[PDB]
Formats: sequence, C-alpha cells, structure tokens
Amino acid sequence: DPSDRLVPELDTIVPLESTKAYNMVDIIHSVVDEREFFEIMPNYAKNIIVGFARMNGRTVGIVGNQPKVASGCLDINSSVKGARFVRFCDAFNIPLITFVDVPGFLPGTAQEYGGIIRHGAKLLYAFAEATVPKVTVITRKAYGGAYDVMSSKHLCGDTNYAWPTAEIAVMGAKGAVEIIFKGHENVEAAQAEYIEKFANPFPAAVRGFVDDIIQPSSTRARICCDLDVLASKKVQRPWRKHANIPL
Amino acid sequence: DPSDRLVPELDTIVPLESTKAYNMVDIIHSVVDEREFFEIMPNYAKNIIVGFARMNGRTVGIVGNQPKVASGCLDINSSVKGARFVRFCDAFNIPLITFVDVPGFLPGTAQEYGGIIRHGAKLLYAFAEATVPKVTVITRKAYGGAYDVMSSKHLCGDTNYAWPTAEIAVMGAKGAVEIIFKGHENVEAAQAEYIEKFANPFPAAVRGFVDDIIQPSSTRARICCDLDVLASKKVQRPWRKHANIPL
Amino acid sequence: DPSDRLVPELDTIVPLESTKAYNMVDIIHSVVDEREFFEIMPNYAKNIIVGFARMNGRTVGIVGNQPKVASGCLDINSSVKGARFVRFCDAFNIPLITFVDVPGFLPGTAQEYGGIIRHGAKLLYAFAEATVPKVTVITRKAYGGAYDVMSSKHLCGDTNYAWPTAEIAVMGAKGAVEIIFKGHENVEAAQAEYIEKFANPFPAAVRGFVDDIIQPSSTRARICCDLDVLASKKVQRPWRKHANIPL
Amino acid sequence: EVDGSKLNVTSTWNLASPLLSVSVDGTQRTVQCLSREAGGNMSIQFLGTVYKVNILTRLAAELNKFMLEKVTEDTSSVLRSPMPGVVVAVSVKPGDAVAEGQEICVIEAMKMQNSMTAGKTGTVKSVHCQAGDTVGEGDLLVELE
Amino acid sequence: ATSVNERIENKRRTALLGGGQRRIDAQHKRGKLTARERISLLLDPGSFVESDMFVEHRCADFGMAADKNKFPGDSVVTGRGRINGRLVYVFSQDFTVFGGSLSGAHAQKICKIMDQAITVGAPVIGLNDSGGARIQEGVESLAGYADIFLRNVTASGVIPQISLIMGPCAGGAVYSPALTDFTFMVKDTSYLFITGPDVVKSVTNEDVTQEELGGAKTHTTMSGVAHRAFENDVDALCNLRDFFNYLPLSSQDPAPVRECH
Amino acid sequence: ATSVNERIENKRRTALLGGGQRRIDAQHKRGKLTARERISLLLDPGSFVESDMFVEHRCADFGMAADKNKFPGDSVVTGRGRINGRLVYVFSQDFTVFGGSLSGAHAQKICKIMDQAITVGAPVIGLNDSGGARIQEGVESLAGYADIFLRNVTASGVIPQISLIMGPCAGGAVYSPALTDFTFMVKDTSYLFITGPDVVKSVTNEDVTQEELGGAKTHTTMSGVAHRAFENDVDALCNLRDFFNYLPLSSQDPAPVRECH
Ligand SMILES: CCC(=O)SCCNC(=O)CCNC(=O)[C@H](O)C(C)(C)COP(=O)(O)OP(=O)(O)OC[C@H]1O[C@@H](n2cnc3c(N)ncnc32)[C@H](O)[C@@H]1OP(=O)(O)O
Ligand SMILES: CCC(=O)SCCNC(=O)CCNC(=O)[C@H](O)C(C)(C)COP(=O)(O)OP(=O)(O)OC[C@H]1O[C@@H](n2cnc3c(N)ncnc32)[C@H](O)[C@@H]1OP(=O)(O)O
Repeated sequence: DPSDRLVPELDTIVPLESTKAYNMVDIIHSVVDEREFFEIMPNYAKNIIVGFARMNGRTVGIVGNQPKVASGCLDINSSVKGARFVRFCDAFNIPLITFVDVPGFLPGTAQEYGGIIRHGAKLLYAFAEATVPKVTVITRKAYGGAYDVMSSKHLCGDTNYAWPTAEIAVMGAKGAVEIIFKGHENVEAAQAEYIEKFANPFPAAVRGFVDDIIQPSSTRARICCDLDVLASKKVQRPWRKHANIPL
Repeated sequence: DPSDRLVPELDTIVPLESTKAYNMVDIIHSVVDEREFFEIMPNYAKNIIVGFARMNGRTVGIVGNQPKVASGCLDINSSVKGARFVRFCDAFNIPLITFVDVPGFLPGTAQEYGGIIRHGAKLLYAFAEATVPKVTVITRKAYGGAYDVMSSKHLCGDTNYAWPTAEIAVMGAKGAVEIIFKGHENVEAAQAEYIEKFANPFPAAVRGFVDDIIQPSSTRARICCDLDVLASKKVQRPWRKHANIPL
Repeated sequence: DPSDRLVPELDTIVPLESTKAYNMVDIIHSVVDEREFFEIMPNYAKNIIVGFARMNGRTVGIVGNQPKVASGCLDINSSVKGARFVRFCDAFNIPLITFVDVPGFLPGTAQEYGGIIRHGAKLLYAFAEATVPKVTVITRKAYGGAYDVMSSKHLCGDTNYAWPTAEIAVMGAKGAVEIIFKGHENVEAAQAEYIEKFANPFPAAVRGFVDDIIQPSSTRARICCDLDVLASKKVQRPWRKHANIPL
Repeated sequence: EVDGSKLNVTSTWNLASPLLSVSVDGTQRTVQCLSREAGGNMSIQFLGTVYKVNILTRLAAELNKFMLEKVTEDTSSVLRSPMPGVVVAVSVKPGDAVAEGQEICVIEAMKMQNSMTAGKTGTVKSVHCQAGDTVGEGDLLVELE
Repeated sequence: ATSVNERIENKRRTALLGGGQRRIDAQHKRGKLTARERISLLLDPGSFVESDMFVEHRCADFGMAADKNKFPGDSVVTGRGRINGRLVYVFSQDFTVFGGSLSGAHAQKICKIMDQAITVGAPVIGLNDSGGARIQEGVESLAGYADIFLRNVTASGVIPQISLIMGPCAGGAVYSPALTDFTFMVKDTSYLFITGPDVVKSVTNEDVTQEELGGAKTHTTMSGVAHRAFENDVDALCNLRDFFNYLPLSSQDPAPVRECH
Repeated sequence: ATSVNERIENKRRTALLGGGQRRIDAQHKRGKLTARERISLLLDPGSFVESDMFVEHRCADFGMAADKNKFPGDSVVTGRGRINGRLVYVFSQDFTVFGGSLSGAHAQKICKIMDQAITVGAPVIGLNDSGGARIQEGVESLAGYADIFLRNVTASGVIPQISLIMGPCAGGAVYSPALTDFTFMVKDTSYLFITGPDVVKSVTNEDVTQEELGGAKTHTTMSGVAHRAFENDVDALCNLRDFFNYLPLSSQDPAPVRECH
C-alpha cells in the first residue's frame, strides 16, 4: 500500500447532523495499510475501539471512539480497555493513532457508584505518560474533560489534526448559554452567535491546539509522513522507581 | 548576621525622578551579611557590579547594574565581565543574586562595530545556561531585551521580585507613543493613559512574570529564606559534549 | 577524488626565503576533494582561514594560517574566529585539519590594550579541549607559544607532520643568539652554528614532537589515511557541568 | 530537451576528473569544468573555448525576476593594467586630457613591450602609474572623465 | 507624585478579601472556611509565602473585561510553607469568586507551584473547592486542565501529592484529585461527581440528591474514590497535618524517622 | 447548511496571501521575496509541511481586536521539510504584516517548531525578517523573546541552528541569530542592529547611514558578527542549501559522508 494513497470516501463519512451516528471502524479500515485491522476486545465495551494495524509497514496501535455504540461516550469498561492497551503500546515502542469523537462521560448513579473517576484517571494517565509518537485526529466532536483524556496536544502529544466537522468545545451549546446567559431571556440570538462563533474547530486552531485542519481524503498521507519523522522521538523524564497508577 | 533583619534604609534609596542615579553598591552592602563584599574588577566596566558575598553564611555571587556610571546601560566590557563571572559562579554551585536597573544597551557606532550583539549574547547565554539557584530583584527599571538579558523569569529563573519603584516595558513611553500613535496627532492625554497604565510593575505582576511586589526593607529577609529553599534545586538538560557559546 | 591522489604542485609552493609569502588557500584547495572549499568569514580576520571541506567524502573542518596577511601573525579577531569555528567543529564530531605557518602573535600596544591574552587563551583552549580527531601539518614556521596555540602534539593531538621547510623553535635566530650569547660578543659565527643546528625540523623530530617529516606531494594521501583510523577515536575527561572558557 | 530538440547524453559522470568524456547523439565530445558555484554559475571548456553559463531551476528562474540588479561603478573611465610586468615610463600626468587611441603608459612583460592606449576621450582625475614601477595585471592606472 | 503605591495596597486588600464580604459571609453560613483561613490553619504560623498574588484572567469576551469581573489572585491562593518544619507547596481553591472555576491564570499558578515543587523536591497539598471550568473562558480552561493533569502524571512517583476536597467539585475538577496519591473528603460539605443531579435526571430519568450522588459517604463507603472522610474543615486540616508527618518529602529520601521514647 | 467550509477556505486564501497583494508588491519592489517563496526555494519541491497555519494573535489593546488586523499565521510561517532528503525544521518571518514584529503567537509557533526539532533531533533554519517587537502588545513580546532565547541556549550543542537575515532586523530580533551556530546575511537588503540611526543621532549626536550602521558589509568585514554575505535571496538560499549539505543533523550523529568520484 502506497504511503500517499488518497482516501476520498472519508470526505463525507461524518454526517452533517450531530444526532446521527457512523462507524469508526470504517475510517480505521480506510486509513490503515491494506484495510487490515486486528481488533482487541471486539465484543466488550464496544463504545471504544482498540487494535493493532500497520502504517507504511510499521505496526501501530489504534484507539478510537465509536459513536455507533452509546453515542461514543466513555465509561468504566472502555476506560480500562483503552488504558491497558495504551500502556502496553507505550511500553514496547509502538506508535499510537487516536480518533476522537466523544461527547463526554456517560452520566448516571451506576457510573458514579462504580468509580468512574478512577477509571477516567486511568485512561488519562495512560495517554499522559506515553513517550511513543502519538498522532491524533478529531473527527466530529470532543467535549469537556474527555477532550483532554483523548490524547490532546497538551499531554505532550506530537501531532493533532481536526477534520472540518470537528467541534472542540467546553460543553454543549445549550448548557453553555444557560450557564452564561441566565437573566438575558433572549437566547434566540444567543444561539446564533454561540453556534456561529464556537461550534467549529476555529477556537482550538486559532491558538495552536491543533496543528492544522486537514481534508479527510488526505488523512492517511498526513499520518504516514508524521510517523516517518517521529520514529526518532526521544524525551527524558524525572527519575523514579515507578509511578502511582490510579488503579 | 540574623537572616531576618530588616533594611529600612533601602525604603527610599531609589529616587523619585527617573533621571537621578543611586549607588547599587549601597544596596548590596545593606543586603549581604555583615555588609562585606568582595568585588571583582571594581575599576573595569564600572557600569556593572560582580562579586562574592555571604547570605546566612552561604557564599553567593552578586551581579547588578550601576546607574551611577553610563546610566546602567550595558556594553562590551560589562557584558563580557558579567558573563564570565556568571559562568564561573554556575560552574561551582554558587547561587546568583541579581539586582536589575537597566534602560537598555549603549547606543553608538563604536558599540555596533565592536560587536555589541556578540557580547550581549554572551551575557544572555551565561544567565540562561546557569542551573544554580537564581534570585532576581528589579529596583527601578528594565527595558527591552536587556530585561531578558538580566536573568528574567522566562530564562528558567527561580524567584523574581520587583520593588514598588520598578517598571517593566518594551521601551520608553516616548518611543511607544510615537510608534503606536501616529494619526492621533495630539499626544496630550494619550501620554496619560500610557503612563498611568504601563509605567509600573503591574503588567508583569498581572501576567505573573514577577512572584511578588515586595517592600525594599524586607529584601534581605525575602532573599535568605528563598535562598535556603532552593539549596536542593536540581534540573536536567539534554546531553551534549559542550555547547557553542557565542564568543 | 581518489584518497591516494598525489599533489606534486605543493613541492615548491613554499619559497626558500623566509620573507616571501605564499597562499595557504592554494594548499587547502590542492589537499581537499575536488578543490572545493566553503570559506567561513572570508573577508574578516584574513590572516587566518577557517572553513568546511570534504576528505574522502567525509566532512572536515580546516583552520590554517595565511602568510599573505600580517605574515600569518595571530591577533584578536583571528583568535576569536578560529576559536569559535574549532568549538563548533568539536561539538558536532567534525574532524579538524590544521596548517601551521605562524611566526608568533602580532605585537603592539593596540593588541595589548585590547586583551590579546584573553583571545589567545580562547584559541588555545579551543584546540585544547577538542576531542574530535585533529591532524596538524607544519609548513614553514612554528615559533614560541603560537606553536602551542596551533594544535601542537602536546594538546592531545593525534598526528603531527612537518614539511622539509618546517622550523620549530622558541623564537627566531636573532633573539636566541643575543639572549644566549649576550656576553660572548661572537655573534658572527654563533649565527652560523645556531642556524645550522636549530633552524630546521630536526629538534622537533628527534624529541618526537612530530610523527614524521613528509614530502608535500604526499600530504593528502597521508591525511585521508589518518582520517580512516581516527574515525573511532574515543577519549574520556573528568566530569563537570561546564568549563570556564577565558572569554 | 532544449527548445524542443531532444538529445541523449551518456558518460561515466566522474565529477572529480579534470576531463569528462560524453556522447551526445553518438558524437563523442570531451569537456572540462573549470569552475562551479552554488548560485548556478559554471565555466565549461567545450571545443577548446570557455563558455560561462548560469543554470537555475524554473521556480528560481521565475523568482529571480524580482531581484534588483546591483548598480556597479564600472562605468568605464578607468583602464586597468593588462601587462603584469614592469612599466618603463608613463606619458600621462593627472589633469591631462586623453582621447581614443592615445597611449597612456608603456609597460613591458615577458620579452615584449606594450604601450596601452586610452579607449575613450576624457580627462584624467588621478594617475596611479609612475615610471619604473612593478605593476601586476588588472591594476588601475588611469581615472579619466 | 507617584500613584503606584496606594494602588498596590488597594490590590493587596482586594486580594486578601477575595470577592467581598458578602461572599465570605455566604461561605461561612455553609459551615465552610475561606482559602486563606484554610492555608493559615494548615501551615505553621508565620511560614506561608504567597505566589502570583497580583494576577488576573486574560478573558475579554462575554463581558469579562469589565473591572467588576477582575479579581486579583483569580480564584486560587498558591504558595509555599512548612509543616512541623518540613517544606511543602500548597494551593487552595477560592470558591468566593466565580465559584472557584478554573481559568488561565488559575491553572498557570497551579502549574508554576507544581513546577517549583518538582524542581526542589517537596510534596504538593491541594485543597479543592471549585465548580468546574469557566464556560465563558473558552478552550483555555481545557488547556489548563490538561497541563495540570500532565504535571500530576509527571510528578507521580517523584513527590507525594495529597488532595483534600472541602467543597463541591464538578466537571473537570475531579480528575486531578484522582491522579494524586491520596484523597480526603469533608463530610456534608464536599462533593465529587462528573455531572450534576439535574443532568442525571434529564438523561437517565432518575431523581438523586447531590449528597447521595457524590457525597463523602458515597465516595468513602461504596465507590473507593476517597480515602478518608473528616467531620469538618478544622478536623480535616488537623488530621492532614498529622498525616503529612508520615510521608517523606521526595522519592530520593528514605522513610522519615522520628524520635521514639 | 454548514458555513465552516467556506470560512476555512477563505482563511486559507488569506493566509497564503499574507497581508494583502499590495504589501506583497511593495515588498517585491525592494528586491526581497516573501516568506513562503523563500521556503519554497529553500526546501525540496513538494516536501514542506506547515504547522500552526490558523494561529492568530490574542492582543486586545490599542484597537487590535478589530477584524481588520487579525491575520492568520501572524507574521511567521513555520514547518518542516527536507533538503536533499534530510529532515529540517524551518521558520520564516513574514515582513508583510506589522513589519514582521514578534507577538505571543509568533514566539509560540517558533518555540513549537524548536521543541519538535529538539525532540526529533533535526536542525533548525530561521529566515529572519522582523522589524522588532509589537509595541502594542507589551511584556508578551519580551516573554516571547526570552522563551526563544532559552530554547536557543538549550539547543546549543545539540542540533545545528542556522540563521539567515534576509531583511532589516532591529531591537530584540538580533540576539537569537547571535546565539545560533552560524549567521548569514544578504547584501544591500539585510540589516542588524539594536538601535536605529535615529536613536544614535538623538543620543550620540552624529550622522550614520542605515547600511553603514547595520549593513551586511559592516557585519561581515569589521564587526565579526556574520559569517558570509550573498548577493540576493535566491543566491543566499542556494548557498544555504549547499552549506546545510555539509553539517550533520544532530550532535549524536557522526560527520556526514558522501560519495567520491
Ligand atoms: C472540562 C469539564 C467541564 O466542561 S465543567 C463545566 C462546569 N461544570 C459545572 O457543573 C458548573 C455548574 N455549576 C453548578 O452546578 C453549581 O455551582 C455547583 C457545582 C452545584 C456548586 O454548588 P453550590 O454550592 O450550590 O454553588 P452555587 O449554586 O451557589 O453557585 C455560586 C456561584 O458559583 C458560580 N460558578 C460555579 N461554577 C461555575 C463555572 N464553571 N463557571 C462560572 N461560574 C461558576 C456561579 O456563577 C455562581 O454564581 P452566583 O454567585 O450564583 O451568581
Ligand atoms: C524588545 C526589543 C525592542 O524593544 S524592539 C522596538 C522597535 N524598534 C524600532 O526601531 C521600530 C521598529 N521599526 C524599525 O525599526 C524600521 O521601521 C525598520 C524595521 C528598519 C523598517 O524599515 P523600512 O522598510 O525602511 O520602513 P517601512 O515603513 O517600509 O516598514 C514599517 C512598517 O512596518 C511596521 N512595523 C515595523 N516594525 C514594527 C513594530 N516593532 N511593531 C509594529 N509595527 C512595526 C510599521 O507599523 C510600518 O507599518 P506601515 O506600513 O507604515 O503601516
């Protein structure tokens, strides 16, 4: 498979409306070499996808959100499943590629009573300590703290990309206007300005949180070149016996 | 000498007018233990003071500006002497104390032909490379790249302090109003907003470029304390045979 | 360019008389591959030549004396430029080749007032700490401390060669005769035996300060061979954060 | 392909040897590369004559159009010294008017005596050539109007 | 004359009072202390040193550029002190202004204190009372959260990190305490939850009280997130002082040894 | 209907346009190229990957928050490329907007590419064309200069840093080239000085010309600051390419070896 192969069928895979879901495995198949993907835990915590693939002949780890199942939300099982896989990939010099489409964490008393905070911390730490090259692509949305947990640029990430449909926001628009504009009682326009100004990758791109906004059809060619230049990545960290995983 | 003794004689040592000068050696004597100071090159490049003193019994290197001669401006000889002294102090684990009162570098064609850029880079490298504890106090002013040259907070400095008479800005008020305001054609009140909005240590404190705005009388008590916290400072740098100093 | 190419044109480039000068650039061009040389600072401090070239395909740094300008005497600018270039070449594992023809340092009150001692120590240190392979060839003269400053054998140099026209001595014949035989008042012969005995490379050769006395036409075929065996040079030095260059 | 014409050039392409043997459309030629610079200048001895060429890439060639041509002070009015030898006598002193074909100085070198003449009409402002002087090649001697 | 001085004392007293006396009274009527009172109670007397006392946020939209919205310190009090003579670095969230929500300056102060602590090799103690991130701040709050998380992960196993939650903590203000080594809670006044009860009712259609959703009892008896719960702020701070004596200052140090009678 | 796509395309077009066609024409009439053309000549064809394309300044003082002076890119274009197959990281300062003065975004982009280069272990090339610092921005420019200086000092002896001054560099834009390993200039178009001739006349009371005060000849003949001078931008870039062919990529690599004939 040529490294600069164009992948045009991803140009319209993401639906225009945010209430309709798609399959991230389709994107993963379209991007990786020969459309071959060894998925790990394919029938457990389906709202997250982890696996091994190849880019330009080099084995890579793939972690992504699944909007088809549970609207792509994060929970305990997905957090643990992603965290251990990321830790293994980091431990053995395997590069990581992340596909981000997440509205946040799954709410409810069952998640709080199970310790969702601990497992979210597990996943955040797993992406945080990684010293292998990391390439991140935001497809549709990344809301709230989940945006940090999904290998953002500020976790010593290497390259971050955003598709034209990306939405890096603090939270949902309705909650944002209800917490900002309380007594304004004129939300009809406030929706217009808020959507026009913050429902796009522009706030993140204007301050360098994403390297560039790329066309989806050039995703693969964008990743491989990065993996060509990041193969010699080498960083140093303070000495310790080990760290304290939030298990 | 008790490490917490006050120095009220420094309360009004800085003159109100920016034209009147003062002796920084008086401040150095008032700050150090037993008012004992071993000056290096006291008769060469007199617009800068370098020397050895003691704080709480610990040997410290002192670098400061001399507004008495050349209005505290930096030039070839002062930069070279300060850079060499700072390099020696860093090489032998001697903490550095800096007193900053500098309006910039000395203008003239002689300085340009002599290589003022190279020697300014010498001093900047000497202050930036040092990994020993560095305590900085700004007395009256710090303008332009000289403020960067004099061990600013952004050169991996440890503690930076400003007296109430300090002022940090890109350059003088006249030049700023003449470069920014051209079409207003009336510098009558615009001078007033610029002066009472930027001729003070408030911008740097607001961005957090200085840890605190301390009273001069506490300076010694402010330094010695810090000086015993930073005794265990330890940082790591990338490996190299040696660096290429701009000599 | 074959590594064993002879250069017969160098066999007579050195004039017999000690007053007439030649061009070191011709020697450098003849020695190097394809006679291609990247001059560094060509129009400033022209009494010394530094630059980059290729030998058997590998990058080498060249420093040499220029007898055309100031009879090859060292001064402020030449010392600074050579020291900086040598430091850069040593820092990035670039082998150094030196051509030595120097009668000493340039005398005068302008050089003493400018601190010729400091910059001479700069250059001497620059060769002294270098751990990359260095190959020295003496063409005509090496007098006094300048011979030490020009990467002598005793600075942990690797190979040192002398042409048949080389001459290593404490100073010229004159000062030696009027110092040794000040009271003898028999200089008419003392000149003759002193010239016959010490105005030749034999005093350096018999004490072992030069590896061999080589024909000029075989210079290149020599140097390449040395660069073939010194590529794996590895030395050890005492630990330090950094040293104190005499800047 | 030069201006449409298609040719084939084959050789061992040894860039270090002083002489290069190539074959253009079967015709065997021998050339020399006397000079070469990173800016594109190249002096090539071909058919016994040295030609100076400037080779650039298409993008560099099209971007070179914005470069301002540096003004040079070589607007004639000065004659150098073709003879690298010794001048016997000088027939021109400062302030003298000169004309085309007017001999300025007589200078000899290598068993030959040559008397160079002014190539244009003018008046000298400063004379840098004196009788019985050793003057190398390419040395200014006269500065006319 | 020079007007810089009296402005310095105005900013000093504004920082000391935080966000006015009314907000402090509201804080006290809930049985909760202020950030500076907690700092004074936790550290040795006459040993606390401020850091970044004169900072404000850089926000300029949604009317945040008005002088009524500019608070020196910006919802966090950061500095260093000593407990029983041993050095420590502390930060305390200020619920008085903007509900303690994190902004650019807030995260900058926390990151600076953490960097200084990891440079010197001293533990970090954090008192948490924050309503989440500033929505009108923008994506800057997300960057601050990510920077703090990266510094917690980097400092994990190098210097001890202790968290004490003294109030509500919603949104992104819960991952940082989880990354620290130990987590302590205050009964009846502290909370820990990703989303509020209103969102739970809206999505999962079930009514729940904040206390039974993220209270100290829930997080100390059935979820395993917090390590201990204390009666109130004073008792929690005294127990934190007692507990700090057990731990070494850094991983380069051996286990602390005290005199035994 | 999504309006994001045409906004993206419009800001792509404005970013490639720099600061308008009028300023590009006025900058071409001086015999100088723009940053993008310089990078196109310097690197291999079809090998430039640009980073931080939509980054804009965050200044909101002196009326610079208006949309009339919000240029994407913000006076610098940064990225990575290959010279003869060897990786390199380049930044080029854009004199088109605000005289190429450095902002928070400008220094942020340069620091980003410097950090990437030092992490990967590749050289850095800087095409310097900057009139100084943004006076309207204040201490942010000083912080940016100090960050660049710290990165230059830290990267000294680790990766080769090359500066090519292709325009007038005044004020703080002169220390960063001085800390780099090599410094090259372009004749009749590039200048290097701390204070301009006007300030020299105001203080020292003596007339000096732009070229004599800071021209290429002054710094390559009598000052010892620059290492080489070239006729024009194209010649300078070709010679810089040839010179870069000599050096190794990192200090942890042996001297480069080519093939001989
Ligand atoms: C990265 C992940 C994210 O995006 S987190 C987004 C923010 N998450 C939130 O939950 C904010 C909503 N806040 C709340 O629900 C309440 O303040 C909670 C957390 C329940 C606190 O309980 P309670 O003791 O009753 O406080 P309160 O209702 O009296 O509020 C007082 C003042 O606090 C402020 N506050 C709180 N959070 C924020 C915030 N994120 N941004 C800005 N302001 C905040 C409120 O403005 C409120 O102001 P006021 O005094 O009522 O006028
Ligand atoms: C921390 C270090 C410092 O304190 S640096 C302080 C700045 N020092 C200065 O001398 C002012 C900067 N400008 C200059 O030096 C000269 O204008 C230089 C750079 C030589 C320009 O040369 P020249 O081509 O002949 O003038 P020009 O009119 O064609 O270009 C000027 C246009 O560019 C702009 N410019 C330039 N520098 C800045 C700057 N630092 N900040 C903001 N804008 C700058 C000018 O506004 C001007 O714009 P415009 O086209 O007149 O609208």
